[PDB]
Amino acid sequence: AQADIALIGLAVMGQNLILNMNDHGFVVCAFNRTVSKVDDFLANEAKGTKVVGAQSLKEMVSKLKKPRRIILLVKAGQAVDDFIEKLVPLLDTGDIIIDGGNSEYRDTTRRCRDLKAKGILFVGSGVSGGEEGARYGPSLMPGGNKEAWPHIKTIFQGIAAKVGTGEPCCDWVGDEGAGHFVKMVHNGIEYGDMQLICEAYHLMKDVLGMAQDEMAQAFEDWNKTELDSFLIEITANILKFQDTDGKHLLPKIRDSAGQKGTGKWTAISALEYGVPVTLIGEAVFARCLSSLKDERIQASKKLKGPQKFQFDGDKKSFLEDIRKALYASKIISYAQGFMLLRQAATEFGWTLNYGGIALMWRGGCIIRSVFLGKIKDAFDRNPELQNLLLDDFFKSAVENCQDSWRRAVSTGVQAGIPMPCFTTALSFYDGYRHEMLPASLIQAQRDYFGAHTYELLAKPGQFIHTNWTG
Amino acid sequence: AQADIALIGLAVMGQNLILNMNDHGFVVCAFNRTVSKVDDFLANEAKGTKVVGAQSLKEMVSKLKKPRRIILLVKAGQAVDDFIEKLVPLLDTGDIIIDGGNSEYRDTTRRCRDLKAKGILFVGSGVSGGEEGARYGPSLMPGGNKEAWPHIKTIFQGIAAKVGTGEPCCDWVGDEGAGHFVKMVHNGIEYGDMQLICEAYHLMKDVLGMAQDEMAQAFEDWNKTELDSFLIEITANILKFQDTDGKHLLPKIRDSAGQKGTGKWTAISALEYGVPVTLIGEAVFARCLSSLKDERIQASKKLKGPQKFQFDGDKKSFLEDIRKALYASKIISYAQGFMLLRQAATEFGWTLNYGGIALMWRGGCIIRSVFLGKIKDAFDRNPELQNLLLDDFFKSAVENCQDSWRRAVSTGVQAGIPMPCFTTALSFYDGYRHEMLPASLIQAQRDYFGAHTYELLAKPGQFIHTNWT
Repeated sequence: AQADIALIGLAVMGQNLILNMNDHGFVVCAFNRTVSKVDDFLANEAKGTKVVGAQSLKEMVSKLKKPRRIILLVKAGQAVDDFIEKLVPLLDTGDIIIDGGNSEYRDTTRRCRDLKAKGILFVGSGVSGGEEGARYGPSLMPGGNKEAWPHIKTIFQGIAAKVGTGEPCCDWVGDEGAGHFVKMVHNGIEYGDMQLICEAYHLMKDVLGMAQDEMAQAFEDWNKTELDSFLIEITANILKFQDTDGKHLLPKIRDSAGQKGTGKWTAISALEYGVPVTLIGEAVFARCLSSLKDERIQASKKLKGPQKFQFDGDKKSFLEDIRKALYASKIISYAQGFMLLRQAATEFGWTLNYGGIALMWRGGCIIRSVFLGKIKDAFDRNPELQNLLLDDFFKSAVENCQDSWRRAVSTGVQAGIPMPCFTTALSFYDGYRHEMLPASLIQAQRDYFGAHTYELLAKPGQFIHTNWTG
Repeated sequence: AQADIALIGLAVMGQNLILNMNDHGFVVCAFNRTVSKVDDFLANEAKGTKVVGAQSLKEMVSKLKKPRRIILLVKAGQAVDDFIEKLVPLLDTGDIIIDGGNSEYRDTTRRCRDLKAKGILFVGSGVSGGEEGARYGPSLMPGGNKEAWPHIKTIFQGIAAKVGTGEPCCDWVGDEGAGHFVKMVHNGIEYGDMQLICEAYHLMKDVLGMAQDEMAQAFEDWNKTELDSFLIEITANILKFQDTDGKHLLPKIRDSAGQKGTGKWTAISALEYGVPVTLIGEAVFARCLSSLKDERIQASKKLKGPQKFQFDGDKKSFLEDIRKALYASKIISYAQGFMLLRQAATEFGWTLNYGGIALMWRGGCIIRSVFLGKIKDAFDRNPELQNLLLDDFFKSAVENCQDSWRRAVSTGVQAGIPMPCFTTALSFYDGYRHEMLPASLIQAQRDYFGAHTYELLAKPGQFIHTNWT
């Protein structure tokens, strides 16, 4: 037994994780369902490394120092269950199987319980960062059986992305594949930040009438305040990018985004669990509206916008209201995301590391930002915060931004500028802060025509029915 | 050979349908799993009429004129499938099983195909109208196997509600539980119309400071214009309703909106097939946000909103702006709903008559309104209408309501009034009308941080990557 860990699945993702562990001094045993990729991978990108290979599962298991640690990077679905069924008879009680693919969390939970009964430690881990991330420092979100954490903590944290304060972007998420659920919520939050930036870029282009490189300079200055993020860095670089001829390239790009993007499952999980994750759903619906390019071309010729509009104020003042509205809406988005994480932890009985979860998103992911570090700090003070809109940093940040927040929303509404995420974040904030909501009228209606009963504000849990008619 | 139809499930919903068919000259065979309630139904609710009954499944099937027709109104889920397995051996090839409950359309599709192989005609029909409408004229949305339509056509349209033109609010909608998908979308739109009224009710109460009886009359006067609807009618009656202690009943009711499923199922279906049904999604999330009552009580104590605001306008001229915002948002809501209906017809291969669906909703159901009649004209003028906004009646109504729409949304934003459906309906319209959206940036980002590809305006179909680094 001379190899520390093994990895099944010799794809660009699996290869980079193996080379990453090799660059940190770990002997990795490579393997693939088609053994032909083993000797192929060992004589190219692994030529001259400590990486060893195996042509059978029994050989691979026999070359690992106990407790044996297997990383699965195969396609999510039946392929993962096939390798598990083929590994269980070969493993001893206490061995570790790690699924690093984009597996559905309900499957990871099922595999975690079934393998715990057989004495095998199963871990479902989320890996974000693409190929370049998996090569030098990916974001790892492990979860499942904490008994396997003391063994994989050394290798995972070593190869994980470094955040800047020395800590690794890899900690224990929770039990029964909570990391794959965290990986899902991570995908939905990505849709919000990107769409939120697009709404801000829309305001600068149609209300302030700015030029491309002038908008890129605004984002570069916006990337020096509270909005430090990789999505804003690339946004400024995209706006300033000049094609073959001096003209810019972005106005030449088609106006259609993805339609079957993975971010919708975050909003579907919100509807399944009854959590008001409104901003993520608007970002998903916004991309689907973009795919209707031909309908929007014909609609622009027939449907008209707001008449007699003119911007009276200050171009340089409105450029600071858009920023604070973009920052306040982003706070509402992450507040809803942790509400979905909280409800899932309650439904299954998980104990999530909300502070560490924000750290794992802060390095290697696309949504990485120092703003995520402030979420980590907020979850370092109470680790019981039922809502990010209930802590000092976020509560104060809205109090300064909300005045310019409503100014950007009101101006964009009268200007005819689509801001679905700006408005739904402001609508959710006003709704969440109201002790009394008009939903009592909804209950009165459902009881009126459907006799769906209702409760009294002072006597909960007791459902009564009113005649209403006679 | 004595009874025309059989109905299993002796609840107030099923009982009213039996008496509905019995008050129309049809001999209905009532049955229930707990047969004790069968004899009870024949001795009280059906005291002195031609309503018959059965004590078992064998006795029930023996009374049905061929082709035998059984209506199922049991609990959604396994209870429907259990009775199906209990009924298929007792039936002959050509008999009809009708599922009148709020069953999910994928299930109804499964029952239709599995019974298609066993020579059984399955009909998944939607029944809307509550209980009062279930006895005098409900909205029936029969779908599944059209081979069973000629035999159930006469009975369904007989008890269904009829509009001022004489046409029935019941016609064949499509194949493989297409009607249950129509019923699911129907309830999703109901979520929107109810939430839209609440956003208008909140603006009257917290911006104009109106009174309960004042807002009640305001909805009653609104009910005489373009917003003539049943939900507006009952909203005015509820606001006027006084309790036995003299006070109004509504402010005593807690603000926690429940839901039985068809709301989220509509928004989930929209996300799956990529249809921007935003307003319905916001209405469902609004009920979820209201269910967090105790969490909002603590949030109100710690979170501050806008305080430097007072309405210095005309309380009469702004009340009209709330009306146009409601009418325009209701147009965008129904536009999103039919987009979901047209995508389902594409995904599954159904032949849905969108003008007919509006007719089936033009009477009996909960979202019934004269506004749904104008939608029928929209599809009668063009049955292949790609969008409800592309119609003259609705593009002109949105144009006439646009200024008051934005004026009320802007005022509510400054006031701190939650308007999730008004705001999402306006943001969708401003987006749907723009030829150029910021989505060119959201896709240029993916090509930047990843190996993803983008298109260009002058070359649709070719995917490019740029060395941005």
